[PDB]
Amino acid sequence: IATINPTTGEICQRFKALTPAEIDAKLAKAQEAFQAYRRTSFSQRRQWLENAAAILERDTSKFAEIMTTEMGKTHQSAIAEAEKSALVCRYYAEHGEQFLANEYTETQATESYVCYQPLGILLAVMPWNFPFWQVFRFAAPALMAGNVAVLKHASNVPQCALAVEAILEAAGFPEGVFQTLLIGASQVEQVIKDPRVKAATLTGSEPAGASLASLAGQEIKPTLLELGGSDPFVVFPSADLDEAVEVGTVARTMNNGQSCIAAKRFILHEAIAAEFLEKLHLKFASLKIGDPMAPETDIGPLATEGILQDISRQVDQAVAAGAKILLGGRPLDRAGYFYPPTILTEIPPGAKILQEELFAPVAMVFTVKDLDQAIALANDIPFGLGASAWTNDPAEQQRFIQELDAGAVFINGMVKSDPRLPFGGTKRSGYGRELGLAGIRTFVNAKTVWLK
Amino acid sequence: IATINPTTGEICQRFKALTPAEIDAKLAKAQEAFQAYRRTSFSQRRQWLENAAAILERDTSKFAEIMTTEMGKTHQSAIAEAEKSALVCRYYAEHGEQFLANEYTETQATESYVCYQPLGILLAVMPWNFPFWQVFRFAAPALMAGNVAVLKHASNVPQCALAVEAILEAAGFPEGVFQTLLIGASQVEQVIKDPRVKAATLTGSEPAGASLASLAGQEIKPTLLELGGSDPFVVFPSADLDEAVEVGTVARTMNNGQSCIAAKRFILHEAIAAEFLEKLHLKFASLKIGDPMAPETDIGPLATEGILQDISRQVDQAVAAGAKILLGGRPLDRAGYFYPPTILTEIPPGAKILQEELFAPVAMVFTVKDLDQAIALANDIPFGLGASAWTNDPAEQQRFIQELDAGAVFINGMVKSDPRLPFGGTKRSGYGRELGLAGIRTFVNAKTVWLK
Repeated sequence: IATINPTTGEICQRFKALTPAEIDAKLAKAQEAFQAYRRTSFSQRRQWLENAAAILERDTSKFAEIMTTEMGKTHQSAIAEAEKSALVCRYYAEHGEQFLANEYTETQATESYVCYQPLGILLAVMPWNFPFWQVFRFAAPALMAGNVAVLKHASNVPQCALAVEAILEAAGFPEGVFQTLLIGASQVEQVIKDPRVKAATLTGSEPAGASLASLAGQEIKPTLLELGGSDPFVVFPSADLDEAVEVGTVARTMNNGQSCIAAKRFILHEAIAAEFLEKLHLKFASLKIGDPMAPETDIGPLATEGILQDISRQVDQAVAAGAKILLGGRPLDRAGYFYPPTILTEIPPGAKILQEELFAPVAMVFTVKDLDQAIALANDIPFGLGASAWTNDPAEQQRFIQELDAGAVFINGMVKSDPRLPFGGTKRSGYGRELGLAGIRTFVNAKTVWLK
Repeated sequence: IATINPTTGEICQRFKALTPAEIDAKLAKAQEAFQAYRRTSFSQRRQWLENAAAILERDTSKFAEIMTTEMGKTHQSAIAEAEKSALVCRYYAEHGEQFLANEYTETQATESYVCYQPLGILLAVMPWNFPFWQVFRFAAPALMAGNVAVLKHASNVPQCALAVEAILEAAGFPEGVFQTLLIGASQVEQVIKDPRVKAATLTGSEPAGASLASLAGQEIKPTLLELGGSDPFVVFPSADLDEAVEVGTVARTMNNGQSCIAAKRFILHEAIAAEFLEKLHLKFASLKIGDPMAPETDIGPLATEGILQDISRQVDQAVAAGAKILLGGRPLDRAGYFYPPTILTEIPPGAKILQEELFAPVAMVFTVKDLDQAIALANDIPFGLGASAWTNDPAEQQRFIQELDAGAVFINGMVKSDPRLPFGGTKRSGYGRELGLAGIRTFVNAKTVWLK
């Protein structure tokens, strides 16, 4: 566990991992805190949640600086991330009570209904790519519902993880209601196996998700998994090509490419493919690469040396197999974990890269002849998180919405998460839904009540 | 896999298990069937589901005879089970389309909403205790939603398992939409690991549930688990004592005690305990034990020799530790796996039985002095399925409803499942909800759509 600045490669601060006894103590405190917290009114929970939003709104730039220092996303996008974190806090403050209200059903009972009560301690395992937003997206509905939470964050964002706890303390949430665990991957098993821990959620990669979900399953505990994707970005002949290029560039390259809902595979109808690809090539070519603290920077370094090594190998093996590099394709010769915007075309059938997630600003480009082929290619992956399609023909729009195998389908816009709408994957991208009503209903006991 | 009549102990019919190649062929057919079935209209699905209900309604007695022959529940309660199976078919026929309708939310999109689409092949692992109802409870919403299903039923109810598929065939559901797999427990792993299988649900016991859930977790697949319980039946001084004794007797002894929501632990306020216990004692002693095909029979045999051996040992060990037998407590000396209605009292603290499920008509009885003690004792188990409390004081009713740690709380009535209300457990009783809206929302892709 350490802050290692990906712009410079410099080790900034090291942190001591908790021992199992210290983890046990935090779980005991969480259990004690839950006994009182489950009895708090929504008014108190809402006050603390809104206080947390106000803290985020006031100090966005400082919090963003922590994110940029630890994991390399641009300071400007980290500001947006702090703002979005405040937004999901306000969303559940504003809707959470209504969302958990008794739902009555007529039977022969005098009263029969479902009510919603918290489960208890929730474990969250969160990733480094959106180190505030992913946490608040889970924490806001969790706390509004009356659960308490323990967070295991990525080992390379300890200052972010400590800051989230500090924000919630300053907001007024009682001690033990939210606790950051400075622990490594190997220490998560103890938490899942603890009898006081009632559920677990993980956002991240498949190996971590498979471990958490298998362990939780053995313990008869519910989970939600939000994993990776290789989202298609399909562009058809009636699209606004210039808008699709601009938005597609943002979708692939935002957060230095490190997003589960990045546009990763561009699927271009042959009628517009030459024009779109040239324009995409031009847009990628002029993105500004540099220090993520500088407001003009588009592309900072990748978050870790491991990510850099992995994308470099993935691209190298694709090229050796016969893929063409239209742009980029090689780590930059400078301090920090820098990889340039890259476009790969003519990828040979059966190349392994076709089935992998590219967690870096590297677009794969394909040409298709018609709607059926576009849909087939779009779905021909193990993942199924988001999908974007560009067309102004209503019949094509409806087929894309109906037939793209993803948890989210956006027509004429890039896939984005929004607190107002549920968000989650299908296939190997996971299961369960965050945000909207779903986010606060996932980890509650839906208790059926029947009164004669 | 075999029909062995628990009333006589005789082996009636043996069945060949499928090979892995045959399992694979069934999954290939299910996938092909799904590609067409996901395109069917709700009107077709509703027609076939209503046809299934009508088949169940016409031939209740014959289907009940299969249940009784294979697993020993009374023919009259098996008739009720067939009727309830028809009821849940009609429930989802009547509500399923509405329950899956697009839900719109205002954003800056021209259109933004969640729609609901099927996942694909669902695996269901079902238990012998409600061999029709448990299956139809899962199958009706699954099929109305456009999923296809493969069923691994308990190895001692193969004729029931085959009859369910036969009913769905006769109703008109296309081939491959529902398939019974005559396979054993060891063969389930192949199904969970098959890439075409997208989700799994299990009703039954913890070891089976832990296995299925852990394997599914490794494969990044969602699950629902409905496991055992040790439901409290709490009787307080303002209760209608005679109704509570009558209903409590039914709750503990229905289905020969073999129900996850049986009343298993009677928790009696000291003010009424002596009167209640004596009446409970006399009511239990009047139950008719014998041939489950006879309409007068209350108690048939337990379903298997293993269940008989297990409850016999549990009771014997409790007694050795110091528990008192008020009634019963030893296997009957007659053909068949018969165990008599039993009442245990004065169970020593720390006795292992206090933490176990008694899957037989064996009631544990406790006395408490106040509401706090009743709630504490009621919750002091690893399970959390149902709970029943008897009182006519509104403040007591509200505390019982709020504080009993269970997925269902019934006041002045026995816990029962009803298609109109969600049903499921908490703690070690599982997670997820069947029935009501929840039953049809569990295994669908909630797809967020955003259209510029």
